[PDB]
Amino acid sequence: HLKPFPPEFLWGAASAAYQVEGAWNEDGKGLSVWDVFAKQPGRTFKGTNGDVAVDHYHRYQEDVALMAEMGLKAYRFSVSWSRVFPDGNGAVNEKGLDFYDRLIEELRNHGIEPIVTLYHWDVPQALMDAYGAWESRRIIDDFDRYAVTLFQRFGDRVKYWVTLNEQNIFISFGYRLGLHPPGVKDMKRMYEANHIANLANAKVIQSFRHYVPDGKIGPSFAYSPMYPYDSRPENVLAFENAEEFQNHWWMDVYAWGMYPQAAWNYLESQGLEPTVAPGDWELLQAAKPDFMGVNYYQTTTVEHNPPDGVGEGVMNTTGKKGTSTSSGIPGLFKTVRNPHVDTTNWDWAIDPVGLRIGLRRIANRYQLPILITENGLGEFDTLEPGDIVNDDYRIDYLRRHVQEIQRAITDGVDVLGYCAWSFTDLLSWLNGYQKRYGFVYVNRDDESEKDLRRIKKKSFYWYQRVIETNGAEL
Amino acid sequence: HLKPFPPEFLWGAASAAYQVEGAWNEDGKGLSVWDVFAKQPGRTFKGTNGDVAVDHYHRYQEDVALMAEMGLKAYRFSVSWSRVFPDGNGAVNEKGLDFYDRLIEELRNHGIEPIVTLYHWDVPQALMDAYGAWESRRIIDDFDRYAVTLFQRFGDRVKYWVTLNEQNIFISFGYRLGLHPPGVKDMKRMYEANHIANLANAKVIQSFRHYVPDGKIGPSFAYSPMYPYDSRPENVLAFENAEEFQNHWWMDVYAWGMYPQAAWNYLESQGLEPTVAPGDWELLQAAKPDFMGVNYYQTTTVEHNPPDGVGEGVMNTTGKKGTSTSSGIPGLFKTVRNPHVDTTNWDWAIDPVGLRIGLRRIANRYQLPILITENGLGEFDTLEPGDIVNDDYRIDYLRRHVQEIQRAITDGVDVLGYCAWSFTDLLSWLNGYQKRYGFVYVNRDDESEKDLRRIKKKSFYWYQRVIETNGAEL
Ligand SMILES: O=P(O)(O)OC[C@H]1O[C@@H](O)[C@H](O)[C@@H](O)[C@H]1O
Ligand SMILES: O=P(O)(O)OC[C@H]1O[C@@H](O)[C@H](O)[C@@H](O)[C@H]1O
Repeated sequence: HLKPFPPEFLWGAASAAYQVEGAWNEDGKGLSVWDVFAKQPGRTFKGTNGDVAVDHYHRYQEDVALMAEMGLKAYRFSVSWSRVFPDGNGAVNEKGLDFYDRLIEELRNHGIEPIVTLYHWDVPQALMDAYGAWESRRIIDDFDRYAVTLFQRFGDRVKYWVTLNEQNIFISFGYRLGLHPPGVKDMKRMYEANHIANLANAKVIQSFRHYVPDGKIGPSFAYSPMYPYDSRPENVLAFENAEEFQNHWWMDVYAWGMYPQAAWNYLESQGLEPTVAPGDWELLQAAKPDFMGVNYYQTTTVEHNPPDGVGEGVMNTTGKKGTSTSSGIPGLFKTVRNPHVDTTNWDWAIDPVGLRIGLRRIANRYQLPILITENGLGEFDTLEPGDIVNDDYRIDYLRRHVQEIQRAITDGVDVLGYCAWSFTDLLSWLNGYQKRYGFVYVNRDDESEKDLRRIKKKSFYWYQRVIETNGAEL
Repeated sequence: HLKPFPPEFLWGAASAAYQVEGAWNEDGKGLSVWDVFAKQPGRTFKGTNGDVAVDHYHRYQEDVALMAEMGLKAYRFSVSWSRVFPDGNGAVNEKGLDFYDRLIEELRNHGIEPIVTLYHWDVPQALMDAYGAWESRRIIDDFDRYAVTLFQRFGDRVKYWVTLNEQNIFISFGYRLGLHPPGVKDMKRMYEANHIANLANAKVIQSFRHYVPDGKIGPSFAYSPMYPYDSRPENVLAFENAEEFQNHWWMDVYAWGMYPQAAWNYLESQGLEPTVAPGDWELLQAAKPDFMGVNYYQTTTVEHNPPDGVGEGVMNTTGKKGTSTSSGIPGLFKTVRNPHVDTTNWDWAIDPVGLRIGLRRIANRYQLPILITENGLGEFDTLEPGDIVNDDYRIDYLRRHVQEIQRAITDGVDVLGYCAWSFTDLLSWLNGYQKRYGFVYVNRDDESEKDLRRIKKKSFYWYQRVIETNGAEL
C-alpha cells in the first residue's frame, strides 16, 4: 500500500527567465552576463541566445492560460535580476517589477501558486564589470538588496521561494569548466566564488525570516546521486569521495552550515580552500532553510581514478548519442557508464529509481522536506500534421519518476511538490532549442525563429490527468 | 603526505570478561546468562564454556606483565556484572569489585590506560529470572546502579569507558536469531529490548556526566559497512536499505537520539516498532557521547531481495571455509559474496579499505571522534616446537587495517585509538577456542585446558614495534 500524495501537493512546472522571456533590452532591462556570453562566438549551440527565446515576456497571458487549462497547482519561474536592477545596484526599474507583478497576478487569478526563484544564473553584467560579481563579497549586500526588494513587493502573494538555482552548476561551469560566464577555468576562484554564494544564500534566508515570516524558502541543488561501479572497495571509496565532493560539499552547507571535513582537508592541502572571515560560520550556521530544493535528472556511477587519471571530459551538447566521455578528479574518482540504465540522446542517464535513492539520502541525512524544483526529459520532438506531438518517451520518463516519488513518500520522505522541467519548450543554455523539455511545443528551431506558436504535446494531457487525480492515475 | 598518528594515540588490545576470566563461581560471583546458556546442550562449539576460559581471573598479573612487555598504551576489558552484583541488583560483592581494583592498579602501575566496558553481554541470570532482563524497563535503573557503582569506585583512575558492547549483536542474536541468551526468535521482542537498551545507554551517559565529569564515554557499535553489489539502481537501493536497517538504526540513535524514518515506517507498517513512553525521546536526545566506539571486522555486500527471497542464512561456526550462506530481509536486501575480497576460514571478508570507508562514513555523518574498540583476525594457529607461533596472516591483516586507519586520519577522521582483538587467545562465544585472535597464544583447546601457558606469537613482536614507532613502522 503506497501512501497517497498529500492533499495540497504542489503539482508544478518550471522555467527560467533567460531561457523563456526574451525582451532582453525592453522596458529598461539591463545587460546580464548571459546577454553578453551567449553572443560570444562558440559559447552556445549554433550561436543561439535568449534575445527572443520563446518570447514569454510578451506571451505570458497565453502561457498562463495554458497552465490553467493544464490544471497546474504551481508554476516555478525566476526573476531576471537585470530587469529589476539594470545596474544590479542602483535604482529599481519599476517597469521590471511591474511585469512580474502582472505575471503573479495572472497566476493567482487562475488559482496557480507561484514559486519564485531569486537567482537563475543571470547576474547583471554591471556587477561583473564593477567587481567580478560572485568573486566579491559586495555581491552579498547587493544580492540581499535585490531579494529584499522582491520580498517586500511580493511577499504577500508568493509563499514559496528558492534562493539560488543550482549553485553547484553555475559556480562550477562558470569558474572551473569555463562553459558558463564568466568563462573562467580556475579552481581557486571557483571555491572563493562558491563560498561567497554560500554566504549570499544564508544572508537572504535570514532577511526572508524578517520580511516574509509566514513563507518557506530554500536553495535548489542540482543533485546527481553517486553510485559505485561495483563492490570493489576502491570503487566504493571512490563513491564516498564523489558523494562528498560533488554533493555534501553543497548540501551540508545548506543544511548544517558546515563544509565536509575530508573534502576540506583535501582542498586545504592544495591551497584551494576558500578564504573564511570572522562571522562566516556564525552566518552560515544561523540560516536554516524550510526545505531542500532538488533538481534531479540522473545519477552518476563512478570508479577509482589514479592520480594521473581522467580530469575534464567531453560533454554532449549536440544530441548525437554516445559522444560524451568520462570526467573525474585525479586520485579521487571518475565517472563510468552505468550498464544498467538507458541514456538519452545527450547521454543523460535515465534512472527513476535514482530519484527515490536521492530523496531517501537527503531525508536520511538532513531530515528536511524536499521540493522537487526540476525534473524532466530533454529530447527531440517532431511536430506532426494535425498539431500532434507524440512524446511518449517523455510521458514514460515522467511517469516512472512520479511513481518513484510516491514510493519515497511511502518510505517517509516529506516531498512538498514536484515541478516538471519545463512547461513550454525553451532555450537550453548550451544545447539550443532542439533539446526540448516542454509539455507545450514552441514553434521554432536553431535555424528559424518561425512564429513561436504554442502546441500542446501528448504529455500535456497526460500530466493534466495526473493533476486531476492527485497522482492516483499515471 | 600521510599524517602521523597523534602523540598520545591509544595503541590497545581488548578482551571481554566471559571470554577470558574463568573463575565462574568463585569469590561470590553469581550466575550470568552466559554461564547458564553455554551449559545448555547445542548452544556452543563442542559444548565449550567459560567456566575456566583462559583463567585470566587468577593469571591477570602474568597477562598484564606481558602487556607491559608489549608496551601497550591501553587495555580494554569488560567488568562482569555478576561478579559485582551476584543477583544483579541486591548487595554488592566487594570481592568482585576488589578484583577489578587489583587489575586496574596493576595496569596503572605499568603505565597502561584502562578502558572499561560496562556491558559485554553477561547480564546476571537473576535479572533474567526476575523480569526478563533487557526486555524490561527495570533494567534501566538496575544497569544505572551498576554503572554508577563502577563510576564511583574507579572514575578517579579510568577515563575511557564503553557503555554497551555491540548492542546490535547481543540484542539481535539474543532475540531475533536465537543464538545468544535468552535464545528468542521474535522480531517484535527484539525491537522492544533494543529500545530499552537505547534508554539504558542514554541513562548511564547522563549519570557519567555527573560522576566522571572529566571522563570520556561512548557505546561500541559492531559496524559492518554495506556495499552495493553493482551500480544497478535496485542494488544501490538495497544498499540504502541495508545501511539504514543494519547501521543507522543504532548509530543515529547513539549520535542524534532518533531512529531513521524509513526503517521506522517499515517496522510500523508491520506492528514491529518499539513501544515509546513519554520522556523516551528527551532522554535519548540528551545523552551525547564523547566518541563512537567502532568494532570492525568486515564489510557486507548486498543486492536486491524479492519479498519471497532470502531470510535467515547459515553462519560458519566451524572454520570450514565456504559454509556460510546468504541472509537478508525479504523485500529489502540480501547479502552476497563480494568477489573482490578474500575471506577467512570462517567466511569473514578481509577488507581493510572497508575500515577507512567505515571511519569516513561515521565522521562525515556524525562528526564524532572514533575509538576503534575491536579489530583483528580470528584464525587457526599452530603451536610449533620451541613454543613458536608464526602468525604472518594475522600480522598482514593487522598491518593493512592500521595503514587504512592512518589514511583515514589523513582524511580528517579523529581516531582516538585502536584496540586489537584480542590480547590473549580467548573463548569465542560460538566458535570455541580454535578460532584464535590473540597476540599471545594460550595453550589449551576445545578438549583440554592443558596448562594454559601464555606464548608470544610473532604478531606480539610486530605490534610491539608498531607501538614503539607510533605506527611509523608497520
Ligand atoms: O538545458 P539542460 O542543459 O538540458 O538542463 C536542463 C535544465 O536543468 C538545469 O540544468 C537548469 O536549472 C535549467 O535551467 C535547465 O538548463
Ligand atoms: O568471537 P567471534 O565470533 O569470532 O567475533 C570476535 C569478536 O566479535 C565481537 O562481536 C565481540 O565483541 C567479541 O566478544 C568477539 O566475540
